[PDB]
Amino acid sequence: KPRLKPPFPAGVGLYGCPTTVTNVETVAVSPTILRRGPEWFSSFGRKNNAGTKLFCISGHVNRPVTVEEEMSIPLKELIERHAGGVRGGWDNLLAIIPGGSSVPLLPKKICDGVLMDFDALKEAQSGLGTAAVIVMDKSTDVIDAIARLSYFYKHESCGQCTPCREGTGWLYDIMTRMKKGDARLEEIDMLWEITKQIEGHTICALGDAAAWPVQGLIRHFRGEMEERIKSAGGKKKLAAT
Amino acid sequence: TEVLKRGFPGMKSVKDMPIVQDAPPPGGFPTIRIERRLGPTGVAIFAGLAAIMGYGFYKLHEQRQEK
Ligand code: SF4
Repeated sequence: KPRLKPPFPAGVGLYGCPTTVTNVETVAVSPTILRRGPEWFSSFGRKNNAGTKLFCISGHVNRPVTVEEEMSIPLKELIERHAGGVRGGWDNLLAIIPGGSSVPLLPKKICDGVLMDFDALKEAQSGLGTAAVIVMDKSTDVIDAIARLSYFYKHESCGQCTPCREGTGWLYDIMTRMKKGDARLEEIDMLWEITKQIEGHTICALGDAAAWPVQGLIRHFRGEMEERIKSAGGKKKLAAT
Repeated sequence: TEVLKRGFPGMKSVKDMPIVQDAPPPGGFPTIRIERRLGPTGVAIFAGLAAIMGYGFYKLHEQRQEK
């Protein structure tokens, strides 16, 4: 169950002693960077975004792979090469989450042209996250994917603080009703309002991690959700009359 | 909330909730009277009274002669 900042782990960490927590990848590259030089490390990437990165590519990819590549490489280059492209071709691509599961996803328009960078995906209202690639095609139910992500987050929330603990189930039920179309147009804005409610109001960032994917889902595919909502009337309102 | 009350299966939006109240019938109620809604000639009344009284006088004279 996480603590609150302030205080910091460096000020007070494990057993009240100074402590710095680091990622495996950041630690591992250090001797190579020390041995081969910060100048050599800075030779790659754009400004403030130097170096290489390990990339995990999954989804509907012809050649899923965990590969090392230079930063700032375009998604299209990073996927068509070293991963065999999209199953069914690039034109069959629907959406891609470029930074794992906590960052907003990007549609085909945004993805084609954008690079894998911290300061490039951020301005696209997304994030590099863990630089993990998930690829979805046109035969995929994007709503089901986001609902399953929300269910995962609901099961993964620790429940220490009120907003996340009580809103994960609410978000899951909202998404589940959206999946069957048993929802209304204004309830989409209601969902966005709830996401704004949770975001930045909890103890840790897990609330943001759960709120962000649905935010981007709505922002980039609100047409799909409304189409589903109306379409349920063709299979639910026929008995109401 | 109110969706569970006035909503119907397959309702697409909240604006579609029907409302059934005590309302005037189409066209409105018919018009009503508001203001106040309202004899014999005095000459005719006096003529009738005088005729009756004169008949009484003639009867009085006749009965007086008989008496
Ligand atoms: S946001 Fe969720 S997981 Fe994070 S501390 Fe609060 S309740 Fe726990």
